[PDB]
Amino acid sequence: VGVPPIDPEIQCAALMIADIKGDYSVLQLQANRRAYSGKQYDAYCVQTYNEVTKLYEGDLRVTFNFGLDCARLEIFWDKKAYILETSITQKHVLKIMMDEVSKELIKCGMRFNTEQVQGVRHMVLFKTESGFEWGKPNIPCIVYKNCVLRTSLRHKFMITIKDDGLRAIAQHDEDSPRFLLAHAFHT
Repeated sequence: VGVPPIDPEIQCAALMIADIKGDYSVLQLQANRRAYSGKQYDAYCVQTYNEVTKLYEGDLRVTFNFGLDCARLEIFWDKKAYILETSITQKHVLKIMMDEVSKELIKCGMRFNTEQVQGVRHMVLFKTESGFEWGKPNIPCIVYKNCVLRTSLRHKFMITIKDDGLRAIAQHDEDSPRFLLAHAFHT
């Protein structure tokens, strides 16, 4: 029958199937649908690394592909502002994308704009104790600014197996960058 879609264990179930059943079908399906990762940099955007400040300089545009859902990140260096557009609504994929964008911003020399409010009338990206969720928060929490949920943003791969079958790395072709396809080290 396959696997029902539930975010924190889809990849774990795929890896189990591929490991003990022997067919790498569900891993391929996961890679096709919701597993691309990586950092797609714009060809026209060139960054210069400054050794004095240990930070990159120059306009940068990164698209974070996560399968059917993609995250578009635009950074305005002149105004020291960023625009984050994504279609990810699930929990831990959103957490991973937030971590990646935070690391990119740290490398670029800025941080996320966080505002503590007791309620937002519109849909904003807010962080709770259970993680990151999209909606209207009526509870005093932390809301990340410059976050827009764009629903309009919505194959063969090879997999290398490590840790005796606990983590998986996939890529489009032989020259494609390596990204962590799946791993069972969840909670």
